[PDB]
Amino acid sequence: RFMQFRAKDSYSLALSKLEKRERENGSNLAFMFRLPFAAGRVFSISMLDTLLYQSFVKDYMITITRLLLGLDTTPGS
Amino acid sequence: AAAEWISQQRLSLYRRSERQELSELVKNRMKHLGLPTTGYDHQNTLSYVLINPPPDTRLEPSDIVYLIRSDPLA
Amino acid sequence: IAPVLELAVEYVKGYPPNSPYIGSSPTLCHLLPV
Repeated sequence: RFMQFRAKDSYSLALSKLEKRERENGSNLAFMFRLPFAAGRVFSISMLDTLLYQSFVKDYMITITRLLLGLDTTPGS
Repeated sequence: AAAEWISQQRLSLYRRSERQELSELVKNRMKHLGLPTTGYDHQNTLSYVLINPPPDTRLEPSDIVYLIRSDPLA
Repeated sequence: IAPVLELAVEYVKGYPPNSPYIGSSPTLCHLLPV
C-alpha cells in the first residue's frame, strides 16, 4: 500500500476499507486491490513461499511458473 | 539452414548432464587462466581401517599396511 | 476472422559462453559478435 502513497486521495484510501472487508472474509489476497500491486509496480517475494506450499498439492506448479518466466527452457515449449 | 545447427546445439545442452555442466565450468576457468584443459581428465572405491587384524585375514591387493618401523639412527 | 483448423552492429544468436553457476538453464540470447 505504501509504494505510491497519495495521502490526499479519496479513492486510494477508500481501497483500504475494501481490503478490510476481504480480511474479515478470510481472504489471503487482501493486498489484491491496491493500485501499485494490481498494476504490477510491486510484488512481494512472499509469493514464492506460497508457490512452495502449493507444490505439496500441485507438483507441477514450480515447473509451470519457471516455464512462463523462462527460468527453464524445455525444447518445444 | 543455420537454424538446424542452432536447434542441434539446443537439443544437446538440454540433455547434457550435471557432470558435463561441472566439467565445462572448470575447463572454462582453466582456459580463462591459461592452464591446459587436457589434464583435467569417478571414485568407485570403499575403504576402511583394520586395527590389529588376526594373523589369518587374507591380504587383498591395494591394501596399505601401517608400520612402526624402527628408528634408522638406533 | 479465419476459422480454427482441426489440424496444423549486427547481433549473432547463440548461448552465453560463461554460465555464472551450475544449473543455469541455457537460453538462446542475442550476443555481441566480440
